[PDB]
Amino acid sequence: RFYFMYMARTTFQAVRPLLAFSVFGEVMKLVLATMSSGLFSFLFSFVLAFEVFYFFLQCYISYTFLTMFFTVLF
Amino acid sequence: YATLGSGWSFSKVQYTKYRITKPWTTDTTFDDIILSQPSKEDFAKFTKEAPLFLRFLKLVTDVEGRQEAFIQFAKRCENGLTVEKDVYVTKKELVDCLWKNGYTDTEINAFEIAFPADYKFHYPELAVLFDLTEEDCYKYCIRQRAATPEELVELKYTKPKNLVSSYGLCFLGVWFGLSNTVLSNAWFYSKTFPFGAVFYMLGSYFYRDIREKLWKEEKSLIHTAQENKNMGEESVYKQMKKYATDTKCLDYL
Amino acid sequence: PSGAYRLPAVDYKRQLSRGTLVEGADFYLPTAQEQQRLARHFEPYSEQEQEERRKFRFQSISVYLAVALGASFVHDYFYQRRPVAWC
Amino acid sequence: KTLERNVPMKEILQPLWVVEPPNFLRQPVWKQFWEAQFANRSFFFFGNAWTSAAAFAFFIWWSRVFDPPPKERLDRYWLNSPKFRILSAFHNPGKRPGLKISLMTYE
Amino acid sequence: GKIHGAVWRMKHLFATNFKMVGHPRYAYALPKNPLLQ
Amino acid sequence: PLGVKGRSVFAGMRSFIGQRLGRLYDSFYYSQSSTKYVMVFLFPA
Amino acid sequence: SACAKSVEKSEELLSNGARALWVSCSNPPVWKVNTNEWLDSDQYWQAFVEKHHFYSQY
Amino acid sequence: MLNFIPKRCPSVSLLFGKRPVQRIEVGQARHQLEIPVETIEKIYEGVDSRLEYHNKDYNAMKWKDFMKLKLDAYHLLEASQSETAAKSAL
Amino acid sequence: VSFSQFFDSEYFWTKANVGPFFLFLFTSPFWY
Ligand SMILES: CCCCCCCCCCCCCCCCCC(=O)OC[C@H](COP(=O)([O-])OCC(O)COP(=O)([O-])OC[C@@H](COC(=O)CCCCCCCCCCCCCCCCC)OC(=O)CCCCCCCCCCCCCCCCC)OC(=O)CCCCCCCCCCCCCCCCC
Ligand SMILES: CCCCCCCCCCCCCCCCCC(=O)OC[C@H](COP(=O)([O-])OCC(O)COP(=O)([O-])OC[C@@H](COC(=O)CCCCCCCCCCCCCCCCC)OC(=O)CCCCCCCCCCCCCCCCC)OC(=O)CCCCCCCCCCCCCCCCC
Ligand SMILES: CCCCCCCCCCCCCCCCCC(=O)OC[C@H](COP(=O)([O-])OCC(O)COP(=O)([O-])OC[C@@H](COC(=O)CCCCCCCCCCCCCCCCC)OC(=O)CCCCCCCCCCCCCCCCC)OC(=O)CCCCCCCCCCCCCCCCC
Ligand SMILES: CCCCCCCCCCCCCCCCCC(=O)OC[C@H](COP(=O)([O-])OCC(O)COP(=O)([O-])OC[C@@H](COC(=O)CCCCCCCCCCCCCCCCC)OC(=O)CCCCCCCCCCCCCCCCC)OC(=O)CCCCCCCCCCCCCCCCC
Ligand SMILES: CCCCCCCCCCCCCCCCCC(=O)OC[C@H](COP(=O)([O-])OCC[N+](C)(C)C)OC(=O)CCCCCCCCCCCCCCCCC
Ligand SMILES: CCCCCCCCCCCCCCCCCC(=O)OC[C@H](COP(=O)([O-])OCC[N+](C)(C)C)OC(=O)CCCCCCCCCCCCCCCCC
Ligand SMILES: CCCCCCCC/C=C/CCCCCCCC(=O)OC[C@H](COP(=O)(O)OCCN)OC(=O)CCCCCCC/C=C/CCCCCCCC
Ligand SMILES: CCCCCCCCCCCCO[C@@H]1O[C@H](CO)[C@@H](O[C@H]2O[C@H](CO)[C@@H](O)[C@H](O)[C@H]2O)[C@H](O)[C@H]1O
Ligand SMILES: CCCCCCCCCCCCO[C@@H]1O[C@H](CO)[C@@H](O[C@H]2O[C@H](CO)[C@@H](O)[C@H](O)[C@H]2O)[C@H](O)[C@H]1O
Repeated sequence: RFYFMYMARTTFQAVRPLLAFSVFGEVMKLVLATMSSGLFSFLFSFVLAFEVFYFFLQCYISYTFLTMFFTVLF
Repeated sequence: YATLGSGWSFSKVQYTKYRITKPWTTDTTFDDIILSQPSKEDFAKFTKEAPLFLRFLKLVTDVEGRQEAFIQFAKRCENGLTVEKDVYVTKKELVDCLWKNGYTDTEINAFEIAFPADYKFHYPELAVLFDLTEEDCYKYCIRQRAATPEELVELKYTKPKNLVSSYGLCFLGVWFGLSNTVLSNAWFYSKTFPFGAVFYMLGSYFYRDIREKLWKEEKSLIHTAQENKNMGEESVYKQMKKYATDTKCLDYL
Repeated sequence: PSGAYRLPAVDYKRQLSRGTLVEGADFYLPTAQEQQRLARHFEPYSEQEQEERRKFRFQSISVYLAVALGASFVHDYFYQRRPVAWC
Repeated sequence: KTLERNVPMKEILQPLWVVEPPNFLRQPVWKQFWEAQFANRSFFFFGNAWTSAAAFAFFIWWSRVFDPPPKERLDRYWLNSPKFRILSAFHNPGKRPGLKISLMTYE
Repeated sequence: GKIHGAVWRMKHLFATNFKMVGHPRYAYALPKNPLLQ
Repeated sequence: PLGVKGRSVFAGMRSFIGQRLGRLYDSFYYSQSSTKYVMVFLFPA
Repeated sequence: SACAKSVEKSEELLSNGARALWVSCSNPPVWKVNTNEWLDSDQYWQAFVEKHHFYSQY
Repeated sequence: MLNFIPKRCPSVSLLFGKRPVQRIEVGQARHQLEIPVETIEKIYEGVDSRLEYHNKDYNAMKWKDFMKLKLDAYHLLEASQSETAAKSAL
Repeated sequence: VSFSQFFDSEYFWTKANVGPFFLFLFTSPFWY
């Protein structure tokens, strides 16, 4: 069972950035497709920037957990 | 290209939003020597006043015992010396060379009292003054100018080239590159502009912190190297000075 | 068992008690010519060896390109062929 | 004498070689790879060295998993593939290969 | 890149010392100084 | 000094196989009875 | 004779020291110098790099 | 010190042997030191011309001679650092 | 060269060229 647990954890930590980049991207794309005015767009630019920062945070977390999971003593 | 120069000063530059400006000229243009890779004919020419140099040359030639050279050079140079403009060696560099190569204090003081501080010696002057070849003097001047490449050099102005073909190719470029929805894409607005703008803002806001954090190690290494060099040289010098008086044993014996 | 085919080693604890354990050199140097380089101080590399070494001051992007093109050609047109419809 | 030759700048300033990177080891790549085999923890694809990555790549290439499928298995993935469809359309310029693809599946 | 950084530091920290003709762990192999006594 | 005169590479192979088999028998003898029989006969079989 | 020989070898020592000082003062700044050129000039530190980075990978 | 010997050609080192003496500045205080040009030229007998660095203005010495020079420097330096050093090089 | 004196250890590891032999050994599956 430990092998299954480990592979699950590894795959989750590996796909975390892909999710942050793809599904939240689809949400942003829905919003872009639906919005027309200028005030809402001005306010949504900051959401896009926050998504940038969140993607970088997820990438850092994944890097940390992956260097923990792929570190061998011998 | 190699980084020429005898200086240990770790120097970095910060840029402005203004371009370098030089006095207007209808025939010349200023450019970087390493980026242009100019030739002797690409260099611009001008006329320089002789007398101040011809007097010193007559003196040196009367001392050395070669007056045919002075006569020939004076007959060549009358009405001014026509020479490439930005191929020269400064008085300070020349004095350093003389001193490190063993010219006497009398000759060095003669140079100093004869020429102003901002005088610029060109390769024909150097050749006729040291009995060398103008080719070698030209190469030396070029190396000494490349050692200080922040100063632009003056070349002959040339009209642009291949403007018609360049126009055709640029039209083709726009015709194939703007006939698309790239600059209006959801990908653009979601990734390209946000990521790029965030990188640009962070770089503009931490422009100096980043540079300093990167250059810390190099500065420390350069400091360490210079300190080691100095201490070793000083120790060796003082020890040889201590042992300098070990030759008189023979003449005493 | 007789003992001829015994394990050719002693446990690290017993070695440590004997005062025999060594820990280092994840790598090794096979030849004495290579072992005594840092000790010679005057001829770390023979003249012939120096002349041979001077041929690898840079990596050969030309050889890289040639080998990569050859391998790509082989891999694509001998090992990775797939059918295509014809009308 | 006077100077008349047009002296190029390449006779004076020599540019450094930066196109292909330096080899501080002064040893070829295959010799590096061979040396790594006898070093501890770098044998073939064990370890996390570059040689280990290279050997793992060669191992998966030498395996069968990345080879093309047989004719008995083409219609599992390949005949419904975007690459296959685009290539068929491209190499049959003004035609429609749907019918020929159906017949290839039948075959 | 690791090798490049290592050599780049070795340059600055060794090439101008006058005390590191080689590595200290191999100083036993150097000739003896005629000035010491 | 690689190889010896009068000896054959096939004899060397035979000697190496003998060494391997003897080492395997020694390692199987000096092992836990709870694990070795299972892991060596029942799971493989 | 022996005094002359001792003076000769001491002068050789001091001349080598002066040559070393001249070489040092005429050398370019080591941070301006190219790294691979320095390593090509130096043959001892080549062996130091090969030992720890060619015979090992970690 | 580095194994970079300047080429004595005038296109590189203008006025090398025009006079019988060389001069150098030493240390942070920049003490002056004069050296005979023959003592200097002794180096260009070990200089190797196959090797040229730093815009092809510096050759390299043979490692034997360069390391002998470094060893003399190191001996002088360690003698300076020590206190039981000999009062003479005889 | 004879079979025995070729497969002798000394001649096989010092003077012989085992290149073709080991190439045939590696490619055995192809020939089979
Ligand atoms: C398989 C199926 C497909 C097959 C078909 C393929 C079709 C290919 C078509 C051919 C064109 C190929 C593409 C290149 C185009 C040229 C681009 C170019 O050079 O321009 C830069 C050219 C250079 O200027 P620059 O780059 O700014 O500065 C450089 C200096 O000019 C300095 O320049 P320079 O010193 O290097 O040269 C100067 C030259 C520049 O003049 C030119 O523009 C060159 C044009 C030459 C075209 C030759 C085509 C050859 C292939 C077709 C064969 C036709 C048979 C004729 C054979 C040649 C013998 C007569 O002439 C002059 O400027 C005036 C002085 C005249 C001196 C004598 C010149 C003739 C030399 C003798 C012939 C040499 C033949 C070489 C052998 C070729 C072997 C393959 O300036 C121009 O742009 C010229 C104007 C552009 C031409 C088009 C004018 C508008 C007309 C448009 C056509 C109508 C619209 C289309 C509708 C058509 C409906 C039917
Ligand atoms: C038909 C019979 C059977 C087939 C055999 C066909 C013929 C081969 C026969 C056997 C070999 C030749 C035998 C006669 C040699 C006689 C001449 C001689 O003695 O010396 C050789 C002769 C002269 O030697 P030399 O006198 O010492 O002087 C050499 C020069 O100074 C230059 O020295 P250097 O230090 O400057 O080295 C230059 C190096 C420069 O250094 C480098 O290698 C840096 C670049 C490395 C790239 C990453 C390496 C990945 C390696 C994967 C390898 C497996 C891939 C799977 C294979 C299929 C690939 C499609 O460039 C290379 O030559 C290596 C190229 C490696 C192949 C490129 C693979 C593609 C890389 C893709 C990377 C990009 C990925 C993103 C793609 C997306 C693009 C949009 O030159 C050579 O032939 C070099 C041999 C090249 C062998 C590959 C390098 C070793 C890499 C080991 C990888 C693991 C392989 C595991 C082996 C199998 C397991 C045991
Ligand atoms: C039907 C019922 C089946 C049930 C089983 C029945 C019985 C059948 C026999 C047993 C079969 C299972 C074998 C298990 C052995 C390994 C696992 C184990 O538990 O061993 C522990 C057992 C006890 O070890 P220990 O108590 O922990 O410590 C003592 C040391 O082992 C003591 O070490 P040492 O000081 O005595 O000597 C050092 C030792 C080192 O052994 C070890 O300590 C670890 C060995 C590493 C194992 C995994 C390596 C995988 C490497 C990846 C390969 C990549 C190749 C890439 C090539 C690229 C080039 C293109 O040397 C070796 O023996 C290894 C040599 C083979 C390694 C080959 C790797 C490539 C290098 C090539 C070298 C040149 C060829 C050899 C030439 C020799 C002169 C003729 O190990 C041994 O007794 C010796 C190691 C095993 C050697 C192989 C023995 C023959 C196996 C024959 C297998 C064929 C089966 C097919 C049968 C037919 C079916 C149809
Ligand atoms: C033990 C510790 C760890 C040691 C690690 C050592 C590291 C080196 C390992 C060697 C590297 C290769 C290993 C790859 C993984 C193995 C599986 C594999 O890849 O192949 C799968 C492949 C089957 O996969 P598949 O899913 O069925 O796919 C079928 C396709 O047709 C697929 O076939 P295909 O149509 O695509 O054609 C290619 C296929 C087809 O290949 C064949 O056709 C097989 C038949 C070829 C016969 C050629 C004539 C040979 C004449 C005999 C030579 C003397 C052999 C002496 C014994 C072997 C010595 C190593 O072969 C290959 O794909 C390449 C494999 C052959 C590469 C050469 C490797 C030779 C082994 C070198 C080992 C050296 C070091 C060993 C370590 C020593 C320990 C100290 O293997 C086979 O086809 C059968 C293997 C041969 C077994 C026959 C013998 C069975 C034993 C009972 C026989 C009864 C008499 C014996 C009684 C015993 C006396 C007491
Ligand atoms: C075929 C595909 C192989 C590709 C992957 C493997 C790597 C490719 C390189 C070849 C692999 C084999 C390298 C063997 C190196 C050992 C050489 C050596 O001298 O070892 C010491 C032995 C023992 O020597 P010795 O002890 O008798 O006498 C010499 C003593 N000393 C060493 C002290 C001087 O020498 C040999 O006899 C040669 C052995 C190698 C030949 C056999 C190859 C082994 C691989 C097959 C394993 C199965 C064996 C049973 C085969 C039965 C055949 C019917
Ligand atoms: C591309 C492929 C690359 C991958 C490499 C592929 C090839 C190499 C793969 C090897 C990896 C797997 C190796 C695992 C080996 C584990 C097996 C094992 O060790 O057994 C468990 C036992 C377990 O012993 P243990 O239980 O005492 O201790 C094990 C470890 N602890 C202490 C933590 C529990 O191991 C042995 O003791 C014996 C091992 C050697 C014998 C191997 C089997 C052959 C035996 C034949 C002799 C039969 C004699 C019969 C005589 C009867 C009368 C007495
Ligand atoms: C984010 C986590 C991602 C982790 C995913 C990493 C997957 C690693 C697992 C792959 C290695 C597994 C070892 C399998 C060995 C099986 C036993 C064995 O020896 O069989 C040999 C057998 C060869 O036999 P034949 O095909 O018959 O040879 C014929 C020769 N012509 O080996 C194989 O089949 C090769 C197996 C290929 C594995 C699949 C490749 C997957 C690609 C992975 C690379 C992509 C990057 C992966 C992320 C890196 C994670 C560290
Ligand atoms: C310039 C000369 C250089 C020398 C290069 C020599 C290399 C020769 C090695 C060729 C080995 C090719 O090995 C072969 O690859 C092809 C793929 O293309 C495979 O081809 C397989 O898939 C294709 C496509 O589905 C089908 O035609 C069929 O199912 C089958 O042939 C073979 O199953 C395999 O046996
Ligand atoms: C640098 C030193 C190198 C020393 C080692 C030299 C290696 C020599 C062996 C490599 C030569 C090619 O090796 C051989 O290639 C062919 C084609 O891939 C393979 O052949 C295999 O695929 C082909 C094509 O499907 C089939 O026809 C064949 O039935 C099958 O066995 C062999 O299984 C392999 O043994």
